[PDB]
Amino acid sequence: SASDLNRIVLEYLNKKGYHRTEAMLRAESGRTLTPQNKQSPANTKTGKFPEQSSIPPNPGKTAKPISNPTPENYIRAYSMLKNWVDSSLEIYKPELSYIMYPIFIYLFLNLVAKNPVYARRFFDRFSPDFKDFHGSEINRLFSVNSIDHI
Amino acid sequence: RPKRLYNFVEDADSILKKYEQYLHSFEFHIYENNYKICAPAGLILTKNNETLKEFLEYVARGRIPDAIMEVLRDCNIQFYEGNLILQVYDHTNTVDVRPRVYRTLLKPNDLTTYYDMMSYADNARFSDSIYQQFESEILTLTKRNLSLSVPLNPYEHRDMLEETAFSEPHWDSEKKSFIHENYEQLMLIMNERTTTITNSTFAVSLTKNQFSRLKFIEQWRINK
Amino acid sequence: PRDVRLLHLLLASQSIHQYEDQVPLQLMDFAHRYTQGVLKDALVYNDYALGVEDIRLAIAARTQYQFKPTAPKELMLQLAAERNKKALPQVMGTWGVRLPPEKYCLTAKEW
Amino acid sequence: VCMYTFQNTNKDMSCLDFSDDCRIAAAGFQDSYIKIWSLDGSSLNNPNIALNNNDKDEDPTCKTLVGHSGTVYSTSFSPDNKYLLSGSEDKTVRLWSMDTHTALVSYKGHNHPVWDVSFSPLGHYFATASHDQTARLWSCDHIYPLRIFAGHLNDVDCVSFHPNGCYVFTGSSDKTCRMWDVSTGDSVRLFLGHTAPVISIAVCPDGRWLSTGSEDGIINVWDIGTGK
Amino acid sequence: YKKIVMSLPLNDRNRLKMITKEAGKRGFIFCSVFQARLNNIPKIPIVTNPESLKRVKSNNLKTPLEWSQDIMNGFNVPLASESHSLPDTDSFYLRMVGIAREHGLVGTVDARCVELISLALDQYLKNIIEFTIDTVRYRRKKYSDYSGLYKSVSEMAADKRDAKIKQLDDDKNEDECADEAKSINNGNNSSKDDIGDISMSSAVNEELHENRTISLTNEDIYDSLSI
Amino acid sequence: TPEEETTQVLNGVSRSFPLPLESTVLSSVRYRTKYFRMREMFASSFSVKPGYTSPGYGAIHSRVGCLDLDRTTDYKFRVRTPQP
Repeated sequence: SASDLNRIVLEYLNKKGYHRTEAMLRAESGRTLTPQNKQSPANTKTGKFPEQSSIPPNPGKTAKPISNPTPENYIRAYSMLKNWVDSSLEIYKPELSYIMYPIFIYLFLNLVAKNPVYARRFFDRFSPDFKDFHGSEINRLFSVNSIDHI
Repeated sequence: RPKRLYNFVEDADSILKKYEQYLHSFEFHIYENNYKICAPAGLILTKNNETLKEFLEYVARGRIPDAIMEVLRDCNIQFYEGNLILQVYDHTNTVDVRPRVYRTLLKPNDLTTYYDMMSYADNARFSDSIYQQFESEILTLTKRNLSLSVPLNPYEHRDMLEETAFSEPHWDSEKKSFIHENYEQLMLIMNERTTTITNSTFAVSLTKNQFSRLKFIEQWRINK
Repeated sequence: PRDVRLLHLLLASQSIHQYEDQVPLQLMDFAHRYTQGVLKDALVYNDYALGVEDIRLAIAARTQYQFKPTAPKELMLQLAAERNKKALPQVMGTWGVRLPPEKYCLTAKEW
Repeated sequence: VCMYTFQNTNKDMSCLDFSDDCRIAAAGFQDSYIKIWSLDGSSLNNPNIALNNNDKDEDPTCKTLVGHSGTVYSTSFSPDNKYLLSGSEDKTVRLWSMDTHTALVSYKGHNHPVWDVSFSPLGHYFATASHDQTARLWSCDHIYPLRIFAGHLNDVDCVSFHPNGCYVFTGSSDKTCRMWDVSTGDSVRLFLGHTAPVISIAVCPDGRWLSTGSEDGIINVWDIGTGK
Repeated sequence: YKKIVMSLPLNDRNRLKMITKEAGKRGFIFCSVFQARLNNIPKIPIVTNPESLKRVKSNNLKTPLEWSQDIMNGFNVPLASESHSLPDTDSFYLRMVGIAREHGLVGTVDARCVELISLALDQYLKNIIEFTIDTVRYRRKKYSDYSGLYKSVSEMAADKRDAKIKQLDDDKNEDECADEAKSINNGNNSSKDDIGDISMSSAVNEELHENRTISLTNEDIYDSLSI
Repeated sequence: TPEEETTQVLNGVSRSFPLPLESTVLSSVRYRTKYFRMREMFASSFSVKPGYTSPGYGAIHSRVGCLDLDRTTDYKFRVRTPQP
């Protein structure tokens, strides 16, 4: 009784408005398996986090499973390195304590040129940890808030 | 392993853009103070009623009403991948040299498949599991375009993430806090129309105990 | 009793091999009350106009308010379509659990 | 496998769940409690340095939660792990704070008993299974539902999301399960082939394969593209 | 097999009966799609039986061309959800004659059962409204032999829909009162059945800046918003 | 022998399935009337294009039931369908 179901399917597609080539290609698309996505759990090299954009989800803007193949702001991209060097009182601690300052300074100076309020978040988030190590230079960097402030 | 690269459309705008330069399915007209729902080629013309005021709530939401399915199968109109193309003509804002043409798409629901199966049940007399298998096969062949791909989960990679991307409860001083949020009717009292003497006779007797004529004359002249 | 072991065979016919003792007693005391009410309403409906259509009227009188309704999928589909007209609201984007407003939560209440 | 065996429950403990970091266990009883166990033997009193009073009470490292009036049939932990979501046979789903041990919100949208509550992957909004043959989509800030998932023949037993939180999977007692669009509400997949009530469902972290188990002791896997 | 101890103390008449049952005893239906179809369709009574034909021809009852018009005119009544008032005698009469033509009754509907239906609706809604009224308030002067003004909300007619659940028809109406009567605070209830769309937040499109004036589908929904 | 008797008794109990004599389909007034009204509008609107006949009766013009004057307790009946 499955060949009769196949005939009922073909007549349903013919009456619901699928061309013969279109119905043949939708049948061939329905038969083949879903291929392999190599970024299957989204490995952390080529995978991204979901957007926190305050909208509800929508499964549109999306192609088929049958076909073969398959901004990132500065505060989290610095906090990754900050926690990675902060989880270690090992033999390699004070070299990371050395190199943690100019990456923060250059990220702040590259972020004041694009977004000022994210830069004001980023400066005061990681301010009071090396003030005693780097003097009044961060107090000198209070008055930078624009491109012309640089 | 797939054999070819397929191009299937499951949106509204992309299906409409694919199916321009094609003959439409419906033909709806907005005249002044009255409407007409005809076929592309006795087609009725409606007053401002409440069936149309509920059909218009199914075209600002681009879906077919569940009631129409069987009669669409009766009326031999063209479907387009399960959808049908409503071509609206606003004659109030016409231009001179043709009215304002809109071309919208209406999309099937679960209700449209259920009513199509209920109207299949008239002359077929199938069981329930045949409808289950038929619905499963059609939901396979007509619902492509699935977003099945997983991103990173932010709750396991907490150490490589900003600290205030999450919202946990905090303890304040002695409590804790979550995150929230007349005259015209007098002058026409006896103005009730009577079609004929026989109908008046029957109306006064039972209380104590369209252009059909022209069509009849035309068909009787045809029969001779 | 004959119907205790007939209920044993009925329960075993639907693959129910573990049960307690008073479960066929409860099934028999359900079936007694149901058949007595049905036959009393059918005696009323036969004094009105026994037969099988009389029993059909007496069991259609009480199908309408107690047991599982029949083919409720299209009414539920219509009702779902009335609820699934509204698009989804705007969600928080701070990756947690957001509560309702404080009057719609079980906290600002008193005894 | 580390096995947690609960001893003095006289057949009146329904399905339980563990949190993530495995510090809290939640068990729903047939007499309308939620029992909360600290799996580390911790205090589970959340002093937070206040230390006011009340060492006179008996804390056996276990807290009880009394807000339901029916039997708790399911229970689900947030990925945040600070809130608990308990679904009962009284026709509510309640929310509990795991750091003050009280109820916060009652969620009333069902008229039959609730059988399977489950949070989202990202903790946004939870889906619910019940005896009325419909699944319901919710949100933790809204008292009443957001979507109704209707289309099954018998009642819905299990519920689960896709790991992106974008589809819903419901298995039901009429030997089938379905994949629902979370926005338009209508079913996208219907998976046929079982011979018993589907009782537990789970979708792989790849996302391309769905697995579920019935009451016939047979697990099976489909792929969501082909559906077979 | 293994049920020799149990299937044997059944008596010989019972076992000789129960080695005979089968499937094919009935003439019923069980496909629920087909049951919903037959509950959905409108049906008109026809005649094939000759004795009933002479019985319906004697009592001057008409051919099915009048009963089909009576089906349509009983359906075309402005039923009481749309009018927001309890129905009147002509609406009752037309709906009941349409229902009686649906079931098969080709006779005439009496003029006193309409008033009986009226008093039935009276006492039904009075029971429901009274057992919603005495729950938001404790009337101290009533219910005794020696505060202000309250409006009953839909959440209250859901709350005493369940504390006293016996008072209902248990049909569609109670299902919708349980399922859809409670609204979340972004529900947009005071509306015109269409303004909860997403495009009514994003700007009315203007007109006729084109020789052929074919427009887009985002303008058609603004066109239908006005009506 | 009790063995063939027991297996045929278990064969008898495995073949008996009950149906209900009266089942009331859960439906509505309003969805039924609105289904009828929309189907009447879109049935009066278009044409049929028959092979030999069209469905419907006087002022229905759709798929209409054929319940008899008698046998009102029957569970099924005929419907109208355009026959070529």
